[PDB]
This record gives sequence, structure tokens and C-alpha cells, in this order.
Amino acid sequence: DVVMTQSPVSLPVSLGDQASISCRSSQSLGHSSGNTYLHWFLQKPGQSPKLLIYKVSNRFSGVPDRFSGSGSGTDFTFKISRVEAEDLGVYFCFQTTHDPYTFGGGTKLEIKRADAAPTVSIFPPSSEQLTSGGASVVCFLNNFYPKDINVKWKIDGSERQNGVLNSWTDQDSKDSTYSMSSTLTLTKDEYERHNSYTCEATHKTSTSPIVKSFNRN
Amino acid sequence: EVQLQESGPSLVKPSQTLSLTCSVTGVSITSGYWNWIRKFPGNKFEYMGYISKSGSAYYNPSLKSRISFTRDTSKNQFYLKLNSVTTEDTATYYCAIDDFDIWGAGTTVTVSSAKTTPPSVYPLAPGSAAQTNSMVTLGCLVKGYFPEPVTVTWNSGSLSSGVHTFPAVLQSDLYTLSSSVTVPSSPRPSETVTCNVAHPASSTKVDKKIVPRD
Amino acid sequence: KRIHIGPGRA
Repeated sequence: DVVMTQSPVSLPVSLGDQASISCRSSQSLGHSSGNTYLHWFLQKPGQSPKLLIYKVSNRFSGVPDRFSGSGSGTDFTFKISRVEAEDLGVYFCFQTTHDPYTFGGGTKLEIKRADAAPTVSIFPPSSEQLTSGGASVVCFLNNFYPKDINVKWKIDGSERQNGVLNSWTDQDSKDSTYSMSSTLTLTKDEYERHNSYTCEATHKTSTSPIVKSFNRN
Repeated sequence: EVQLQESGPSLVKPSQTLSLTCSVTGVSITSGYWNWIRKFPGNKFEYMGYISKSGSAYYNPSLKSRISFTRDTSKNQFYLKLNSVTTEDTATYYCAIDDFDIWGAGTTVTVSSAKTTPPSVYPLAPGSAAQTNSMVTLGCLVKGYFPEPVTVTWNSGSLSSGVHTFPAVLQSDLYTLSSSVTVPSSPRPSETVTCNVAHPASSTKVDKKIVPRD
Repeated sequence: KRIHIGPGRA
């Protein structure tokens, strides 16, 4: 079973910089490049795999010249001269020389852009979730950088770190930022017992926390 | 001009068999060889095998006892059948053309003994306080559902830019997800904004209109 | 079109 060892797993790169992915096979995949069936695909967030490079170095139709490909016996390198924002996604090597066809573990390519603060907005529980026994307080932290970020939840002043879920979107293929949603869930009865709900986002781009809140009632 | 479409159940119980279909459009299935591929969570593909121009089938050894392929020229579809599935068979299944330059959107399959639960989508609007700039953010919460996935759109797909759909989180064997869209302060609440949430597993479809708080 | 890397190479 040809084992495709792909590295690095994560490749942080700045816009315009050179990017390189390496892939190694436990078996020879051929001896010519026109007999060596090692290819490169890219998988964008929420899309199917796109063939970018086949036969080691043959660039597929519609693929810019920034994408390069070379190799030998068991060693193969994939390069991206000028990394652009739309190159965001995971790169996979894959061979079809031997059965069964095997893939590389994949390489997640991320862009290193400039720091940006999050745009925070807080939302009270829906009028209909309440009539259904529960109460959820959502707060969005949109388009920031870097990815690392903390969210604090204060109920009438006191911190509530129990019952909070957070989720980050994939890097934006346009501004290269991250977005995050924070959800504090409670029962309707406890929700009604309090008035003020705060959402505090502290991020590298600031010493002071961005604070958004609302006064139930 | 070729199109591939995979379909099937998004939920199967351990020990039962999985049955997928790949609808091919733009060229008869008898023109060439077709591919079956699965992708387990954590970016890990595994070639499953292929159907030949003549209906022959090659199965990846790690599956040929549970796996089975077939085709139907009249419906221009070819199928995949996997017996005795375990939670390890949980993956997004794909069918691609011979040279792998055209894949289907893929169909995600969850092997779990949990039951199917439609989501409760709630409108997320500002409390007299999403504001007065030139941009306003509205949200939509999709809660307590199972299994994956769900597809969220804004204004039937018209609102595309400024839309952030966050990954679902699993808790209590139930999934929860949210989506926000930022639009100009003038188009809203002047014009209407609605989130279209659809859940395959339950064949559910909800359209919540984001109305300002009274 | 046809690159020849698929399951039906012969």
C-alpha cells in the first residue's frame, strides 16, 4: 500500500511569499515523470478536490504558473511562487501508479496577513426560543487576525465560563481573517433572573477588551 | 460538459449497509471508468475502487468484502454498497471522473445509533443595539439537531458576501450552529433578510425572517 | 481534456 508521507502538516505563509510542500512514497512511483503518476490536488473550504498538478510536473488547465511541480523516484515537491489569498486551503499529494491508489496526509496552508481587531456584536435570545424552554445568547467576533482570541461572559457582572461554545470559521479567502461565534446557553428561568449580559473579546490588537452587552428588560 | 452528484442517507445505524448513488450528467456512464472515494474527518482520503467502462469493478483490498459496485445505464447512475458499517465508516463520500479532474460535491454519511433530530432555527436580531454605522449584523441560530450537515443561505442565496457560517459543535449528542450576515444599514430593516436552513437527514427546510425587536 | 491518469488507462 504505497504510503504517501506529506509534510509539513501546517504551512503558515505571508502573502507574496514562496510556499513548498513535500511528499514521499515508500515505493517508486515510476522512473521518468511521464510514467510517474504522482499528482497534486487542492481542497478549498466547503468544496471538492481540485486537480492542480498531474504527472509530477504537468500543470492542469486553468492553473496559474505560480504552481510548480517536480520530483524523482520517491521524492516530490510542490511549490507556489507567489502565495495569494485564494491559495488558502489544504493541499494533497496522490498517486495512481499502483493499486490501491493512495493519498498523502494533506498540508493545511494558511496565510500570514496583518493583525486586525474583531467586530463584536451581541444578540439576545430569540422571542421564540424562550417560548420553547431555553435561552441562548450569541455574540459574533468578525474578521480579525490572528486566530487566537478569548471570550469572556459576564452575567450581571459575574463571569460565566460554564455553558459556552465557540467556533472559528476557516480563513477568509479574500481578507484572510478569522471569525468566531460564541454561544452562552442557559435555561429560560435563569435567563429571566438576570438583566445585563456582557461579551468581552480580548485580542492581541489591544490591551483593553472590546465589550458588547445588552440589558434584558 | 460533465457533472457528478452523489446522494444517499446521511445517517446509518452500525451494522446496517450503506447505499450511495452517483448521478452523472453531461455524458453517459458507459463512456469511461468512474471513481469512488471517501474522506474521513481530519482530511484523510481513501480510494475505494472503480467501475469500468464495461461495469467491471476493482475494490480497494481494505473493503472488497463489504464493498460492492453496480451501475444502471438507463438512469445513468452507478452505485456503491457497503455492508456492516461501523462508526469508522463515517465520512464524506465522493465519485470522480476517470482522470480525477471532476468530482461530485460529495455526500456526508454518519454511522451512529442516535436518532434523527431536526434543528430549531431562531432569528438573531439586535436589541435596539446593532448599530448606526453603515453596516448592521444579523444572525441565525440552528440548534439541537443531528446528524450533520445543514446548509444555511441568506435570501435564498442572494446575500453571499458578508456571510459567516460557523462550524457546528456537538454536545449532548446534538449539533448546534450559527450564521451571521452583515448588510448595509439602509437595506435593513427596510428590505427583508431571511436565513434558509435545510437539514438533509430530516428533509427539513426552515426560512426565518430577521424582524427587528419590538 | 484527456490527461490519462484514471482507472481506465489501457
